[PDB]
Amino acid sequence: GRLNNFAIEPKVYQAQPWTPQQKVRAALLVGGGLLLVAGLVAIAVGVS
Amino acid sequence: VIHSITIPALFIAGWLFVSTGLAYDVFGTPRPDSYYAQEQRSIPLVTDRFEAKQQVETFLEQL
Amino acid sequence: TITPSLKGFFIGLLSGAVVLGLTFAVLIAISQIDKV
Amino acid sequence: VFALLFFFGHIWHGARTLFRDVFSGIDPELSPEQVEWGF
Amino acid sequence: METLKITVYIVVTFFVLLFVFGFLSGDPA
Amino acid sequence: NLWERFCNWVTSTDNRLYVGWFGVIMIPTLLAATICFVIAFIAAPPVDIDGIREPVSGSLLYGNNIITGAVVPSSNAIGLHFYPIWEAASLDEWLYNGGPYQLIIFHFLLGASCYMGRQWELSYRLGMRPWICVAYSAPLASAFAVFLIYPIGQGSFSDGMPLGISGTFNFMIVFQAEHNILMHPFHQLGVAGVFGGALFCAMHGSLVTSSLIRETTETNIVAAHGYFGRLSRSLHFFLAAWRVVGVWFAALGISTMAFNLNGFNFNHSVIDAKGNVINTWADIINRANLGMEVMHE
Amino acid sequence: TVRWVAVHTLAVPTIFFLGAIAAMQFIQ
Amino acid sequence: MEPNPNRQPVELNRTSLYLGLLLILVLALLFSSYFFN
Amino acid sequence: ARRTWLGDILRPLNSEYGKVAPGWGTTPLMAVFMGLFLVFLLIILEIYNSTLILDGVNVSWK
Amino acid sequence: METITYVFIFACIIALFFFAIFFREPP
Amino acid sequence: GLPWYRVHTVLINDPGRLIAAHLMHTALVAGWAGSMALYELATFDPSDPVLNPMWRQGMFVLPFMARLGVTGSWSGWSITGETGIDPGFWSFEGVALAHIVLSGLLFLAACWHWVYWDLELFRDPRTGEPALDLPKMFGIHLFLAGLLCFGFGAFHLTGLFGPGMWVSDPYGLTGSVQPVAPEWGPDGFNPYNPGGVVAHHIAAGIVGIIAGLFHILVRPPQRLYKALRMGNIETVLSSSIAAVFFAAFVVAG
Amino acid sequence: GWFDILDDWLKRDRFVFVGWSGILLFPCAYLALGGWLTGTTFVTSWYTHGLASSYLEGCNFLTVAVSTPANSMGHSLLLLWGPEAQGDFTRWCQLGGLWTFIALHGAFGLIGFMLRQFEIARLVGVRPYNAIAFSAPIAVFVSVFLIYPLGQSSWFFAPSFGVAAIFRFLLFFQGFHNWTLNPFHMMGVAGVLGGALLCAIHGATVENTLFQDGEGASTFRAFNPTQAEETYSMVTANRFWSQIFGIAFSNKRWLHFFMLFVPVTGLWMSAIGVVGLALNLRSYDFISQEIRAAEDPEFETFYTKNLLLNEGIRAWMAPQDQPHENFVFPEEVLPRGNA
Amino acid sequence: VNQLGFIATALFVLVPSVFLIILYVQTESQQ
Amino acid sequence: AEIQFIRGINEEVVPDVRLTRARDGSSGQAMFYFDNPKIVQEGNLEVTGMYMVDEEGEIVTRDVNAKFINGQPVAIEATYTMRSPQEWDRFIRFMDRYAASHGLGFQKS
Ligand code: CLA
Ligand code: CLA
Ligand code: CLA
Ligand code: CLA
Ligand SMILES: CCCCCCCCCCCCCCCC(=O)O[C@H](COC(=O)CCCCCCCCCCCC)CO[C@@H]1O[C@@H](CO)[C@H](O)[C@H](O)[C@@H]1O
Ligand SMILES: CC(C)=CCC/C(C)=C/CC/C(C)=C/CC/C(C)=C\CC/C(C)=C/CC/C(C)=C/CC/C(C)=C/CC1=CC(=O)C(C)=C(C)C1=O
Ligand SMILES: CC1=C(/C=C/C(C)=C/C=C/C(C)=C/C=C/C=C(C)/C=C/C=C(C)/C=C/C2=C(C)CCCC2(C)C)C(C)(C)CCC1
Ligand SMILES: CC1=C(/C=C/C(C)=C/C=C/C(C)=C/C=C/C=C(C)/C=C/C=C(C)/C=C/C2=C(C)CCCC2(C)C)C(C)(C)CCC1
Ligand SMILES: CCCCCCCCCCCCO[C@@H]1O[C@H](CO)[C@@H](O[C@H]2O[C@H](CO)[C@@H](O)[C@H](O)[C@H]2O)[C@H](O)[C@H]1O
Ligand SMILES: [Cl-]
Ligand SMILES: [Fe+2]
Repeated sequence: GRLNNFAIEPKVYQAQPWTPQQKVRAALLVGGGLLLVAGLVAIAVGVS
Repeated sequence: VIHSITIPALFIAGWLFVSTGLAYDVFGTPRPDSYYAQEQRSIPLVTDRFEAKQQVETFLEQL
Repeated sequence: TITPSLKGFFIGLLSGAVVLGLTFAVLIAISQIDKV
Repeated sequence: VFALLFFFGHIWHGARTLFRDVFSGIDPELSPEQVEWGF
Repeated sequence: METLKITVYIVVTFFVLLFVFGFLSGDPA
Repeated sequence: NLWERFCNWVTSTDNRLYVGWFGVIMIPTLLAATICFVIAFIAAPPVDIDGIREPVSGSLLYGNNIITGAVVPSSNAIGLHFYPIWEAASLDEWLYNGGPYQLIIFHFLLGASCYMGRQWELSYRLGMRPWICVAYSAPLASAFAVFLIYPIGQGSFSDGMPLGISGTFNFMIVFQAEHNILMHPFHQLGVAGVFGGALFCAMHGSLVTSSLIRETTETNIVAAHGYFGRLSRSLHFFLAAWRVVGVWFAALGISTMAFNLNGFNFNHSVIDAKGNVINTWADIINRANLGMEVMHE
Repeated sequence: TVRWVAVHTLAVPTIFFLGAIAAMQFIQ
Repeated sequence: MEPNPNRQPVELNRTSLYLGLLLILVLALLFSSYFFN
Repeated sequence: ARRTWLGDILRPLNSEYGKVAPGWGTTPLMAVFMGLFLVFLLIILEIYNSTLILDGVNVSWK
Repeated sequence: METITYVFIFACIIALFFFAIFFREPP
Repeated sequence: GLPWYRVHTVLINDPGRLIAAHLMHTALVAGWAGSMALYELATFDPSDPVLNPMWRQGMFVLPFMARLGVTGSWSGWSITGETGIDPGFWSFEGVALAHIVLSGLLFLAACWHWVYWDLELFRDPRTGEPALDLPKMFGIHLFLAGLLCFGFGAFHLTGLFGPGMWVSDPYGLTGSVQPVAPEWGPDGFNPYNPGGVVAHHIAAGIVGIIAGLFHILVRPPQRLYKALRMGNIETVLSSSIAAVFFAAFVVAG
Repeated sequence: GWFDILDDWLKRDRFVFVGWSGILLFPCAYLALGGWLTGTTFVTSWYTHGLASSYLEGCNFLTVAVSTPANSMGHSLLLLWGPEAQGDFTRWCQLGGLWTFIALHGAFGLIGFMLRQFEIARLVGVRPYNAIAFSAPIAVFVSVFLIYPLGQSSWFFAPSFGVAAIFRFLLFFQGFHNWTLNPFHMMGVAGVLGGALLCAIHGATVENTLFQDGEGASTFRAFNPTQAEETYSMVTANRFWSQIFGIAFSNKRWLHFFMLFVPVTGLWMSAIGVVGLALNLRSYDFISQEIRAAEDPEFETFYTKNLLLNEGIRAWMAPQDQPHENFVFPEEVLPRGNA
Repeated sequence: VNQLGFIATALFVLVPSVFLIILYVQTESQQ
Repeated sequence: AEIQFIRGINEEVVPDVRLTRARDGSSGQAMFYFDNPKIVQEGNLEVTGMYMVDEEGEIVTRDVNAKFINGQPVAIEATYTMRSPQEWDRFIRFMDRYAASHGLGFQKS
C-alpha cells in the first residue's frame, strides 16, 4: 500500500557533431575564458 | 591432486628461525636475558618522535 | 631543498605506484589470457 | 557526529541510486508509456 | 503482624491448591 | 456448576491473553512484585546494605533519578535469611533492612518460572512443539543466577544484583574486582553468544528483507520470495541455538563464580633473569582490579 | 593464475608459523 | 490551472503511532535524567 | 506551462537533457586528474601530520 | 517536579501498553 | 499512502517546488544566523577581553563574524576592547539584520516558487516530463563557486577591497583583523600560515572557473553516464553528501 | 578489449567471487590479518608500553596483542618509509608501526568488504540491505579505532588489538570516562541485547510453528536466499504471541526489517557516544547529585559509590597503563575504602 | 538542578507526539 | 531454442509469457509465468538466473522470483527488460525459435 517516488531520467542520446551556431558559441566560450583567466593571473600578481 | 613437494622443510624453516635466534633480530624483540640493563631498573620508553630510532639504538648499546 | 622526509615520501609514492600498477598489470594479463 | 551520520546518509542514497530498478520494480531506462503484446 | 501473616498464608495456600486442583482435575469439558 | 465456568474461562485459547493454570500463579506474583517495585522505586527509606548505620538511599523521593535510582538489596545482618514483613519488629525496621528487595525478587522469580510454564502451556494447547519454553530458559537461568545462586554462594542477599540502572553497574564493577569475570571463559562465551546473536539478527534480517518481494493473507498465506543467489533447513535452529547456549554458559559462569572458582589471573606470567618481573596485559587488569577491590573495603 | 594461491598465501606462513610456535615451547 | 498533480497522501496507521509513541516516551525516560541533571 | 521571460532567457542551458559523449570520452584525463588530486591530498595530510617535513615549513603556531 | 516528570513518562508508557494490547489495529 | 519518512520525496519530479523547498531551507539557515547573532549580542559582556573573552562566554556565532572582519557593534565597543569606534554599517547588529531581511526575502521567493511551480524552464519541449540538465548544472554552479572563491580570496583576504582576516601571534596576545598577503611556495600548506588560505582561494578559484567552463562546454561520456546513473537526481545527492561529510570531518579536524 | 575483458573476468563464476571490490579487499584484508598474526607471534610491546605481548616472549592467546604506538609519536601515520622508522623494519616493529599498519588496512579492508556486498547485490539483483547493515560495524571501527585516538593525545589511547588489551580498554572507559552511565552507550547495550533476544525468539518460533512437523512432511524444494522462510506459519505464531505477550508481528517483512533495524541503530548510537568521548565530552556526573553529595556527607546512592570505584580504577591503573606520564603516586594518596 | 531542563523534557515528549497524533487523526479522515 | 534455470538442465514446462513494448519501439521486457515447473518439484540445486540458450548466443534474466503457497512453491514468475532495440529483436528471434519448437499462441492484442 505504501507509495514511493523516484526520478524520471531523460533519454540517453549521443552528442552529434556540431554546427557553426554551436561551434562559434563554443569558440566564444573558450576565447572568452582564456582571456578571463589571463586577467585573473594578473590580478593574482597585483595582490601578491 | 597430491602435493608433497615440501611440507616439513617449512617446519624446520620455522624452527631454525626461533631456535637460532633470528626472530629476535628481525622483529626487534628483546632476548629474555636482555630486557633491562646491568645496573638500572628503568623501562626504555621512547620519549621523542624524530629521535625515537636513535633512542632505541641508544638503549641497545647498554646491553 | 630535498629533505629526508620528502625523499622518503618519494620512495613511498613510487613503491605504492608500483604495487598499484603491478597488480593491475598482472590482472590485465591474466584476464587477457583466460579470455573465453 | 554530523559527519558520521552523513556517512550513513551517503550509503543509503548511493544504494538507492544505483539499485533503482530493484528498489522500485520499474527499470529507469524503459519509457513508462508502455503498452502490451501478448503471447 | 499476625493479621498480615495468616492473611498471606491463606492466599498462598488458596492459589497453590487452586493450581494443583485445576491442573489435574478438570482436563476435559 | 460454577467451577466449570471458571475451568472453561481459564483454559480457553479464545481470549485476548492466555491465563493458563500457570497464569493463576503468574498473575498475582508478577503483580505484587510490580506494585512493590513501583512503590519501592518511587518512595522507599534508605537501606544499609552493610551492618553499619550508613544507609544507601536508593529511591526517587530521596534525591535520585531514573539512572541512579535502585531498590537496594538486603542488609548484611540478614544474610540468606527469609525476611517477610511479619518477621520484622516494625514496618520501619523492615524498610530499613532491605525487605522490599527480597519480596520483589522472590515474587519475580516465581512469576517468571510460571511465565515459562505458561509459554509451554499455551504451546501444548495450540498443538505446537516445546522450544519457546526452552529458549526463554536462558534469560530465566541468567536471572536465577544473579538473584538467587550468587547470594547462596556468597552467603548474603546483599551480594545480589540491585534493581536499578546504576546498581547493575555497581554489581558488575564489584564482581569484576572480586572475581575477574572478563578472563573467565564462560563469560567470554556469553559475550560471543550475545555479539553473535546481534550479528545473526542483523544479517538474517537484511538477507530476508532484501529477498522478500510480496506476501499476502486472504484474511492460505502467500509469499513470493525472490530466490536465486550467486556462486538441510536448519538456519533458525542455529539462530536460536547460538544466543541461547551463549547466555546459558555465562549464567552458569556466574553460578560457578558464586562458589569462588573465579576467572583467570595470569599473575606474573613473564619473567626476567635478574629477578625482574615484566608486565603483560594481565597485570594491568589485575592492577585495576586492585583499584576497585580496595575501594570496596 | 588459479585458486592455487589460496595455498601459497595462506598455508605457507601457516606451516612456517606453526613451526615457529612449536619451536617456541622449548625455550628456557 | 493544474494543481501540481503530485500531492500523494500521508498514511500513519495506529501500529505506527504506537511504535513512535513508544520510541519518543522511552527516549524521554532515558534522557530526562540528563536534561534535569 | 508558463513561458516567462527568464524561462526564455535561461533555456539554452536546460536544453541538452541526456546528451552524452560517445564511448569513453575524457575518462583517462579524469583518471590522471583524480590521481593528481590523490597525491595532492596525500601531501597535504602528511604535511599536517608532520610525516613530510619541508625546508622552511614549521607546522606549529611558531 | 523532578520526580513527577519521571512518574508521568512511566505512567504514559503503561497507558500506551494498555492501548497497544487491547485497542490493537485489526488486520 | 506515503509513510512519514518519505513525504519529502514528492519534490523529486518537480524542479520548481524543489527550488521552493531549498529556498525555504536557506531562509531557515539565514534566520538562525541572524537570530543567533541577536541572542549573542544580547547576552555579551564586552567589558574585559583579557580574562573574559568570547570563548569563555559560550559565544559560538560571534567568532565566525569576528574571524572575517566584523569588529565592533553599534552600541560603541569592540572585540579588541577600545570602547569607541565607528565601524559603519557592518557591525554585529548590521549583519544580523542583514541575515534577517535575507531570510524574509528567501521566504517570499520560496512562496513564489511553490505557487508558480510549472514553468517552461523545467520541462522538455519534446516530451511532457520534467527534466534537469545536471552535467551542465554542475558547470554553471562550479563556475559561480570558483568565481566567488577567487573574488573572496583575491579581494577580501588580501585587503585590496575589504578587511583582512583574524591574524594573531603564536600565543594569542596581540591579534586583530589585518590584511594578509598570499603565500606562494611550500609554506602555504602549513595550516598555521594565513597566507596559504588566500593563496588557496586565488588558486582554487582559478581551477574552479576553468573546470566550470569545461563542463559548460563538454558533455559527459556515455560509460560513466550510465555507470554513475546521471539523469537521476539522487546520484547528485549521494556525491554531495560524500563531499559534505568529507568537509565536515576536515573542519572538525 | 581493454576494460570489458577485465570486467568479465572479475565478475566470472568461481570458488570465491573477486569483483572490482576484491582488489581493494583481499590485499588489505590479507595484510591486516597477517600483520596481526606476525605481531602477536613475534613483535614485543616493550619500547612503547613497557609490556611483553607476544608468543615469542611467552604469552598465551589471551595476553598477546599488537599494541598501540608510544605517546610521543602523536597521531603520526608511522609509515615504513616515514621520518620515524626510516626504512628500518626492526625500528618500525619496535615503535608500534604495526598497529597503524593493521588499523589502516582494517579500515580499507572494511571499505572493500562493504563494496563487495554492494557488488554481489548488484549482480544477484537484490536490494543491498546487507551493506546497509554493515554500516554499523564500520561506524563502530571508525569511532573507536580512528576517531577516539584522533580526539585524544595520540594513538596510544586506542584498543591495542588483543584480548586482554580489549579488557583493559573496557576498564579504562569505566574508570576514566564513566562510560556505563552514558545514554548512547545504554542504547548500544539495548540494541545488542534486543538483537540477541530477537534472534533467539525468532529462531525458537520458526522452529516451532513449522508447516510440516514430521507426519505428512513432504520435503519441498528449498532455495537458500529465502533463508528457509516458507517452512513456517505466520498465523500460528501471531496467535501464540498475541496471547502470551499481547503483541506480535503479522508481517514477514516488518519483522525482518526490525531485525535489521534494532542492533544497527544500537551500534550507531554507541558510535555517536564514543565520538563524543573522543573529546572527553563524557557523561560523567549528575551535577545536582554532586551538590547533594557536597551538602551532607551522609548521602550515598549507587552512583556515588560508582564514582569512588572509578577513582580507584584511575589512580591504581594509571602509573602502569600510562608510563609516559611517570606517575609517582605514594601509598598515602591512593584511594582506599578504609580511608 | 535545571529549571529549563523540564521544558526540554516536555518539548521532547510533546513535539514528536503532536506530529504523530496529527498524522494519525489526519489519515483516519481520508487516509 | 530452450529455457534453462540451472545451466545444463532444461525447463520442460512451457511458460505463460506476456510481452510488452514501448510506443517508440525502443524498450520493453517480458513477464514470464511458469505454472508448476520441474525446478519447483525437486532438484536440490541452486538457480543462478533464467538462462535462455539459443543458436545466436544466450539471454540471461536475473529477475527470477518464485511464488509459494503454504510452504509449497507453485509458480515461478520472471521478468526481463529490453531497454534497446538490438536486444528487442534478439528476444523476438529467441521467441520465434521457442514458439516454433514448443507451441505457443502469440495472440497479439
Ligand atoms: C542533504 C542531506 C539530505 C537530504 C536532502 C536527504 C533527503 C531525503 N532522504 Mg536522506 N539521509 C541523510 C541526508 C539527507 N537526506 C542523512 C545524513 C541520513 C542519515 C541520518 C539520511 C538517511 C535517510 C533514510 C534512512 C531515508 C532518507 C530518505 C530521504 C528522502 C525522504 C526524506 C523524508 O521525507 O523525511 C521525512 C522526515 C520527517 C518527516 C521527520 C524526520 C525527523 C528527524 C529524524 C529529527 C528532526 C531533524 C531536525 C528537524 C533537522 C535538523 C537537521 C540538521 C541538524 C542536520 C529524501 C530524498 C528516505 C527515503 O529514501 O525515501 C525513499 C529514507 O528512508 N534519508
Ligand atoms: C565504507 C566505505 C564506503 C562504501 C561501501 C561506499 C560505497 C559507495 N560509494 Mg562512497 N565514499 C566513501 C566511502 C564509501 N563509499 C568515502 C570515504 C568517500 C570520500 C568522501 C566516498 C565518496 C563517494 C563519491 C563522491 C561517490 C561514492 C559512490 C559510492 C557508491 C558506488 C561505489 C563507489 O564509488 O566507491 C568509491 C570507492 C571507494 C570508497 C574505495 C576507495 C579506495 C581508495 C581509493 C583507497 C585509497 C588508499 C589510500 C591512498 C592509502 C593511504 C592512506 C593514508 C591514511 C596514508 C557506493 C554506494 C558514488 C555513488 O554514490 O554513485 C551513485 C559516488 O558518486 N563515494
Ligand atoms: C598553492 C595553491 C594552494 C595552497 C597554498 C592551498 C592550501 C590549503 N589547501 Mg587547498 N587546493 C588547491 C590549491 C591550494 N591550497 C587547489 C588548486 C585545489 C583543487 C580545487 C585545492 C583543494 C583542497 C582540498 C580538497 C583541501 C585543501 C586544503 C588546503 C589546506 C591544507 C592545510 C590543512 O589544514 O589541511 C587539512 C585537511 C587535510 C589534511 C585533508 C585530510 C584528507 C582526509 C584524511 C581524507 C579522508 C577523509 C575521509 C572522509 C575519511 C576520514 C576518516 C576519519 C573519520 C578517521 C590549505 C589552506 C584542505 C583544507 O581545506 O583544510 C582545511 C583540504 O581538505 N585544498
Ligand atoms: C562567500 C564569500 C564571502 C563571505 C562569507 C564574506 C563575508 C563578509 N564580508 Mg567579504 N567579500 C567577498 C566574499 C565574502 N565575504 C568577495 C567575493 C568580495 C569582493 C567583492 C568581498 C569584499 C568585502 C568588502 C568590501 C566588505 C566585506 C565585508 C564582509 C563581512 C560583512 C558582510 C556580511 O556579513 O554580509 C551578509 C550578507 C547577507 C546576509 C545577505 C543579505 C542580502 C539581502 C538583500 C539583505 C540586505 C541587508 C542589509 C540591509 C544590506 C546592507 C547595506 C550595506 C551595503 C551598507 C562578512 C564577514 C565587510 C566587512 O569588512 O565588514 C566588517 C566589507 O566592508 N567583504
Ligand atoms: C518501562 C520501559 C518499557 C520499555 C518498552 C518495553 C516494551 C517493548 C515491547 C516490544 C516493542 C515492539 C516490538 C514489536 C514491534 C512490532 O512491530 O509489533 C507491532 C506492535 O507494536 C506495538 O504495539 C507498540 C507498543 C508496544 C506495547 C508493548 C506491550 C508489552 C506487553 C506487556 C505486558 C505483557 C503481558 C505489531 O506488529 C507489526 O505492526 C505493524 C508495523 O508496521 C505492521 O502491521 C506489521 O506487519 C506488524 O503487524
Ligand atoms: C524504570 C527504569 C528503571 C528504567 C527505564 C528506562 C529505560 C527502559 C531505558 C532504556 C531506553 C532504551 C531501551 C533505549 C534503546 C533504544 C534502541 C537504540 C533500541 C531499542 C531496541 C528494541 C526496540 C528492542 C525490543 C526488542 C523486542 C522486545 C522484541 C520483541 C518482539 C516480539 C514479541 C517478537 C515475537 C515474534 C517472533 C516471531 O518470530 C514471529 C514469527 C512472531 C509473529 C512474533 O510475534
Ligand atoms: C532541537 C535541537 C536541535 C535542532 C535545532 C534546530 C534545527 C533549530 C533551528 C532553528 C531555526 C531554523 C531557527 C530559525 C529562525 C528563523 C527566524 C527567526 C526567521 C525570521 C525571519 C523574519 C523575521 C523575516 C521577516 C520579514 C519578512 C517575513 C519579509 C521580509 C521583511 C521581514 C524582514 C519583515 C539539535 C538536535 C541540533 C540540537 C539540540 C536542540
Ligand atoms: C606485516 C607486514 C607484512 C605482512 C606479512 C604477512 C601478510 C604475513 C602473513 C602471515 C600469516 C598468514 C600467518 C599465518 C599464521 C597462521 C597461524 C599462526 C595459525 C595457527 C593455527 C593454530 C595454532 C591452530 C590451532 C588449533 C585450533 C584452531 C583448535 C584445535 C587445536 C589447534 C591447535 C589445531 C609485509 C612483509 C608484507 C610488509 C611489512 C609488514
Ligand atoms: C502503586 C504505586 C504508588 C506510588 C505512590 C507514589 C506515586 C506518586 C509519586 C509522585 C511524586 C510526588 O512526590 C512529591 O514530590 C515533591 C516534588 O515535586 C516533593 O517535594 C520535595 O521537593 C520539592 C521541590 O519541588 C521541595 O520543595 C520539598 O521541600 C521536598 O519535600 C514531595 O516531598 C513529594 O511528596
Ligand atoms: Cl561499592
Ligand atoms: Fe526468518
